[PDB]
Amino acid sequence: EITYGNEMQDVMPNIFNDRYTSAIYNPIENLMIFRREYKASERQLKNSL
Amino acid sequence: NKLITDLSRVFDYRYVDENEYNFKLISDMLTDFNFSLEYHRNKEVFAHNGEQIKYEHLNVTSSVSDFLTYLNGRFSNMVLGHNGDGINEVKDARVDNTGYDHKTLQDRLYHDYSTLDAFTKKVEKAVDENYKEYRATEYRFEPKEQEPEFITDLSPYTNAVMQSFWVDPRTKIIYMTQARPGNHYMLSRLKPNGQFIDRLLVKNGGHGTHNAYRYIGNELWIYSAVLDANENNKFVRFQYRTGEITYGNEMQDVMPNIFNDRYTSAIYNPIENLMIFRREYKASERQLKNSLNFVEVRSADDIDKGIDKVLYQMDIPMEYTSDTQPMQGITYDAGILYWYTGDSKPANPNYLQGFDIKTKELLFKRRIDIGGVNNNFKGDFQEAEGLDMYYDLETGRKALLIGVTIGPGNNRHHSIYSIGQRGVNQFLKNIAPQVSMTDSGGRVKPLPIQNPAYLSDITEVGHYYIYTQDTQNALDFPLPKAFRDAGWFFDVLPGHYNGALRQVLTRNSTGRNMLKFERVIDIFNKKNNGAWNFCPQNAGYWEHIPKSITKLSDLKIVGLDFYITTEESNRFTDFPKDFKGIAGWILEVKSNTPGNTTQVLRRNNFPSAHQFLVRNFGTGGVGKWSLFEGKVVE
Amino acid sequence: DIELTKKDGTVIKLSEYGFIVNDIVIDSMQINTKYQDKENMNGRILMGSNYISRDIVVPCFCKVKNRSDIAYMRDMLYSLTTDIEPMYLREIRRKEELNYRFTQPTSDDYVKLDKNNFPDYEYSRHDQQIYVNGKQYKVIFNGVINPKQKGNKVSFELKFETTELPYGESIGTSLELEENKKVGLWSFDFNIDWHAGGDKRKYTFENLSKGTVYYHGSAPNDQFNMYKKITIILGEDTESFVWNLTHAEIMKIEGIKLKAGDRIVYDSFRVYKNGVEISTETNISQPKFKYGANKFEFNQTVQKVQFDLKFYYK
Amino acid sequence: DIELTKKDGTVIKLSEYGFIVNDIVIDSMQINTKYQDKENMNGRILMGSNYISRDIVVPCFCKVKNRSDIAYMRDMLYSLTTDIEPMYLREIRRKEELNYRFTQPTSDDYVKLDKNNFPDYEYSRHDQQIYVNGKQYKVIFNGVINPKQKGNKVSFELKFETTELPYGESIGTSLELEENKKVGLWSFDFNIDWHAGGDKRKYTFENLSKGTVYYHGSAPNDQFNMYKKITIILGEDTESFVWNLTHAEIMKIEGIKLKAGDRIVYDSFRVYKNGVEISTETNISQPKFKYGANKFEFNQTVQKVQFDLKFYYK
Repeated sequence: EITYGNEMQDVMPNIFNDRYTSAIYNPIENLMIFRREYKASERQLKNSL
Repeated sequence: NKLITDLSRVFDYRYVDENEYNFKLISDMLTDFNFSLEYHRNKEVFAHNGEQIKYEHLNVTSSVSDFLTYLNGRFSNMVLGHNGDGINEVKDARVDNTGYDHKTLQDRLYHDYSTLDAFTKKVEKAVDENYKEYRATEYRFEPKEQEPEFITDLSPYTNAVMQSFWVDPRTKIIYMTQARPGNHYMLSRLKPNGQFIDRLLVKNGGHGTHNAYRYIGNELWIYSAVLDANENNKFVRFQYRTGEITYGNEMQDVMPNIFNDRYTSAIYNPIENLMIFRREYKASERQLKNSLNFVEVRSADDIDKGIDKVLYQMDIPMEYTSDTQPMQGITYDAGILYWYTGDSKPANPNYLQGFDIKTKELLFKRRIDIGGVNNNFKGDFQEAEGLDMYYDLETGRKALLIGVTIGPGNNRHHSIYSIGQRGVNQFLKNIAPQVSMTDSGGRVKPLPIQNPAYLSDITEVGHYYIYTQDTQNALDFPLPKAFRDAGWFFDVLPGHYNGALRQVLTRNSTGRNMLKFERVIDIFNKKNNGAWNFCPQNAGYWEHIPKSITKLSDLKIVGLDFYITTEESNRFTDFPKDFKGIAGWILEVKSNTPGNTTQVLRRNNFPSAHQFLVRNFGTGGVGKWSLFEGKVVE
Repeated sequence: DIELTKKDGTVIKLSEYGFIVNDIVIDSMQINTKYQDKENMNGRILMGSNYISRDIVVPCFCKVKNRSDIAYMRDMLYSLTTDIEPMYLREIRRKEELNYRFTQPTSDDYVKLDKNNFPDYEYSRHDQQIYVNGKQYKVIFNGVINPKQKGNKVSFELKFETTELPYGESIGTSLELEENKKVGLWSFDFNIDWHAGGDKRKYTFENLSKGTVYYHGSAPNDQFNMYKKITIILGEDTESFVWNLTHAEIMKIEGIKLKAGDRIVYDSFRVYKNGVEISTETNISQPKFKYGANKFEFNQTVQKVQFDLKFYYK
Repeated sequence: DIELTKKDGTVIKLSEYGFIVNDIVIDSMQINTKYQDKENMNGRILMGSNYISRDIVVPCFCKVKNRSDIAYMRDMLYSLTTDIEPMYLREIRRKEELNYRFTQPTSDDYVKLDKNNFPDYEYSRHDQQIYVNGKQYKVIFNGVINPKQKGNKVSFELKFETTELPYGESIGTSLELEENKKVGLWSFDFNIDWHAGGDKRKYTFENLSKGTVYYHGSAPNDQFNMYKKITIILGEDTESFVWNLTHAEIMKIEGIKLKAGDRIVYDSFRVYKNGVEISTETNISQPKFKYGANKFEFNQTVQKVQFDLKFYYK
């Protein structure tokens, strides 16, 4: 078992812990592709999730 | 025309309109300022006065108006200025303005200008010296000297020697860390004078000889040295709250891969925004380094994010960290590290030693008799304690302040001294006054709550007065709701070093007896509060039973006087049926096992024979009144 | 101008469904009087006077891309609105009569168009409409006709009507006022102080014989249908239990013996002695909060009182 | 043009609340007749005729700074006015159709603007409006609709109605006329002599068998609901006590024995023999002041009579 706390360390929280976020990793290019969701209010204008 | 920085506190149309008008005005005022500057810069005639603008030649500064007037004066002089005998003019100008004829005009000019420059530089050196002397007298901070000044005294509810002591310049509150009998420790947050406020028990913390208290923003984080249940030290970040706290996900760590090898504890300095960590050495490299501890500096931003950047590293020799003089305190200011050590007895004199960190030297060390004067402490226990640097945000004047304990045995004193500059110690004392039985002039003090429910809520020692209307609620009152009619002088007295406090309540009434009750309370476990003892305190006056004349069994209180007339006696139930209404009666109570209690009742007849009948009622049973009659004699 | 409807099991808003609205007009409450005329006296006695119904009217039209679709759209409207099911209506307004903003005719910065063929003046997030107030209305529909003006534009004239009580039921209890957890549902129409935990926000008192309450609602909460609900930990044992209140009647609970730690849930005209098995024989009297200061007076210093209620408006 | 309302516990005026009004129009009193037509006779008998109700109408509109705020403002209006609670309305007028005055366009003497975006023509203290008359009306509200004309302007049409008695209740008693203590509340609509202490101001007589009264009210104070209240120190002992009066009926008090220094409080259709324990069995007849001279005639020279009442108008 695990849960957020001493055993887990965030990464630059202040900059993208305002909306739901997930990631994948491509090691060939050494890239971290971040999927980042939208809020409902922004979505109303963006027409996208 | 101007903003409204006084916003409505009810959240209505007025508030919304104020906010809207405020933003509209800000936009209007800003665009007006922009247009005004643009008009100034492009089209405003005579925008600037000519004296303002600077004309900088080589190594020369002057305005434009002055320069233009000088050009015009040159032209005017060259045109309409009379001339002639220039050689004689020069040979006469060779003389100076005191009566000495130089050899050449250039040498004369040189001598004159050098004289002026020397006089001005002498004046300037005198000015700089005078200013520096004024600064060194005003903002003087020389902990080599500057005998200390008392600040305040601490009143935590714990019978253990204090071990660290921090002050919060943003709210003037003290955080005071003691090490409990176990490994765990507790930090008490309390008032500037010393009035306890609340506590936090760090379960499974260490000795906790010093934490660091940081204001990342508008909130206070606490860095400490807490060891988990597996006896592994950890540098851990958390927040204050009232109660208990254990190591876990409630308190996150800043940098586990760096600050979990050794016992590390930090202190923070916001002037330059640094953090020095006093990391211990293991027994293996102990003798190799000849130092139990080493201090390492890191910037606040570096320690917040993931970079070490040890700026400055130093070790603490055994000369400073011996057993006769062990570590008790650390403090950082202006690259000067202060180390406060002191034995637990006044025989081995304490020592405060300050020294530069950059060069790893010894700037100074001094002995200081903190606490009892003349080395005559309360008993013999000068157990030292750390120290910190209060930086007032109003003036910007740092002030060192040290904690000490002079108390003997279990009785521990907690005194605070300071080496601050001019204007800090005065301010720290004048924040709020010490406690006292009377406020300042010989009046009663005020309750913290009107119409209190539990009389144990009043923790602050001193005298108080409960109005007759405020007594009505009083869930824990010695008397019932029916007996209380008048006010009560209610005074809280100090208990012991745990959360105890005595209480006394004396009725207020001139035309009757001023009975008093007494008890003990425990602020934490309200259930552990004693019952209401009673002292007689009679004056010859009398007390009558109120309309609660149902039974005499409700009068369980000890040693009282209650009259019962004939008319009064012809209501009660427990009162016997033979003497109902024959004369007046005085009731008295005597103690027994709990629930059980004796009631004596004495007739009031002058000519006839006296009678008194005694009963015992309670847990053992109802009780049967046994009479005793007297023999009229003279 | 959206006419939100919260039904038992869902939430709907018209402009989401291609249904613009022209406006919303809300009548006041039909005061039914009860006068009695004395036979030969120049004046008539007031037996009573009483609010009845708050008839709402909302004309809404709709445009579509083709004439056939009108039918579908109309049916949707009926299936979406005409509900005997008592619904909760919430009104919406705009903060501004929005216009199209300046742009640049340089083959760029062109204009947008909604799903319906209209010009999107709502460029930014902060353009669209708002729940103008933190209240609702218990509402039912009445008959509509659908005149079709030209093209794909057709109008409708909804005539809504209050269901139970002609009042502006405030959404959210008074405890959400206490605990500032839920966000929204608190408009400036209610003159509410920011001092959360201060007076005139708190409905959770402890260890008091008497205390103070600020009922922010202009309309009085005397009617039982309103969700006035009290719960008290009595603090002290007793055999009888009286509590008085102003802008209301006296209340007794006699004839049943209680205990201190036992709690009473005092619902409207109803008394749970201990949460169930209602013992409501004692002095059937219901309390009434009118507006502003509603001072109560207990008799033996209850260790806890707290009560949630709903604010109602006229 | 402010439409003041004194409610049970407060005072309100609309223009204080951003609510201008267009006008106030006060209908007369609906005369309900009671005729009876004889079967074959060219004429119908009058059984009776009687005033009923004085329906007031007041259309008021309001401007605000933004469209949203309309809602708030409207709700305020309802919460402020629509009160079954019998209120006391007072009408207000202006003394002049005020204009903006001359000024100077020299970057100075600029014009003012009210909290609402309007031009303040009320430069001096003596510009603003006045209680046009020293009377009120017992009033209740009836249904309103709120058409929103453009912008932030919205109109309303208040329809008020008399509560108990269709009359213009005069504020302040007749003793405030006697003792010139309270100021205001006396308009020139009432033809009142300045000779305070003189005749036709005094309702406090001493040691008289018969005396004179000027009831300044056009409408007659025969109805008991009006606050006609007499109190008399009887002056002389007796067994019976008659007093007569014109524009009214005879009054007796027989069958109960009195004393001189004892006082009678003679309220409308009610008799306190000595302030309490009403002895009102004797000749239940109530007195009636019509207008102008209302001469009374006692029978044994009461040492004091004085009586306060309220003037009513039609």
